[PDB]
Order: sequence, then structure tokens, then C-alpha cells
Amino acid sequence: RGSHMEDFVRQCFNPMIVELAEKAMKEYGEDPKIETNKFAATCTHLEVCFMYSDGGSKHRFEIIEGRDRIMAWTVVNSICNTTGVEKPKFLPDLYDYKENRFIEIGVTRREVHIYYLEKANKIKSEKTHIHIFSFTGEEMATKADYTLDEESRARIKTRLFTIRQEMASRSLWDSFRQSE
Ligand SMILES: COc1cc(CCNC(=O)c2[nH]c(-c3ccccc3C(F)(F)F)nc(=O)c2O)ccn1
Ligand SMILES: [Mn+2]
Ligand SMILES: [Mn+2]
Repeated sequence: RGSHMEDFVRQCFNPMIVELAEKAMKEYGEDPKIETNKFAATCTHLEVCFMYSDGGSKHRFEIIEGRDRIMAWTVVNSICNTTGVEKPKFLPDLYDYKENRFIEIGVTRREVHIYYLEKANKIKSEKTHIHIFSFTGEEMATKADYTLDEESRARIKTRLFTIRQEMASRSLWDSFRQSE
């Protein structure tokens, strides 16, 4: 092992996000020491969800990402069985209480159009909202409803570009970009 990417991941993201990403990949049969770009991407996706949920009031979002698969489904079932929304086929990331809809947050190294289409084809569920960010400052949301005020989303974009810069400064961006 001994990747430059792994050491960069541990010093760039906070320990809790690193710990959560280690559990997730290990739960799905992968190891942060080999699939190190997936390690960087899992942390990134985790941090974005956290900043996103931090963008609302206080009780607006229920965080689904960053839970055990069984407990995340339990919370999803309780949300469906109390508000009345349909149960998604694939685990979402958040649930907007203000807007009464699940949210699937994506972070891609391609143009937001293609990644959105793949997840919109994977979901095929309508209902759940889709919101994609990219490492180049662009975003894409369902029905152009970007959910959060603009300010919050702007932060996420800045954070994503800083991650890209630190990766490129360490000459690890090109392998990270051409790996998704
Ligand atoms: C197939 O690979 C997997 C699958 C899982 C199951 C749980 N996963 C999610 O629920 C999930 N997964 C991804 C994603 C997919 C492939 C590569 C990178 C990511 C990314 F961005 F995290 F970095 N994007 C999301 O938005 C998202 O909600 C875990 C670990 N690996
Ligand atoms: Mn998810
Ligand atoms: Mn997601």
C-alpha cells in the first residue's frame, strides 16, 4: 500500500468523515488502502452532504448518508410511514422536511449533465430530488430547484475546487479525475 492519496485524504478531511468513509467502503467490500480514489471520493461525498444539511434552518434535513445500511433504511422507512412519500429503491442521502422529498446528492468529475442523467436513469423514481455538484464549480438540480439558498451551495463549490487544487499540487488530481 502506502499511497500518497491515502495520506492526503487523512490530512485533508476531518477524522470523523474519514472514519465514516472507512466504515462505508469496508461494509461494501472495499479497502481504503487500495481503492484510494474511491476513498477520496467517499469522504468528499460525505462532506458535501454534511455541508448541505448544514445549509438549512436546524430541523430541515434528516441525514441518511453516514449511517449503517440497516439504520439508514430504518430512518427512510419511518420517514415514508409518517409523511406518506413513496419508499425509494436506492438509499438516498438526505430528506428535505421543508419540501417533503428525498435528495440524492452527487459529486462528479464530469460535466453535471451526464452524471445527472445516469443517476436519473438509476433512480427512475421521480419523487426524490437530485442535486449534483462538480469539482469545477457547476451544479445541477431537478426542476432547477436548488433547494438551499445560493450562499450555501456556493461554499460547497469552493470547497470542492480547493480539494482539486490540493490534489493537483500533489500531482494526484489527474489519476483522481480519470478514475470515476
Ligand atoms: C458502487 O460503489 C460503492 C457503492 C456504495 C453503496 C453506498 N453508496 C451511495 O449511496 C453513494 N455512492 C456514490 C459513489 C459511487 C461510486 C463511486 C464513488 C461514489 C462516491 F460519490 F461516493 F464517491 N455516490 C453517491 O452519491 C451515493 O449516495 C459504497 C461504496 N462504493
Ligand atoms: Mn448515498
Ligand atoms: Mn449521493
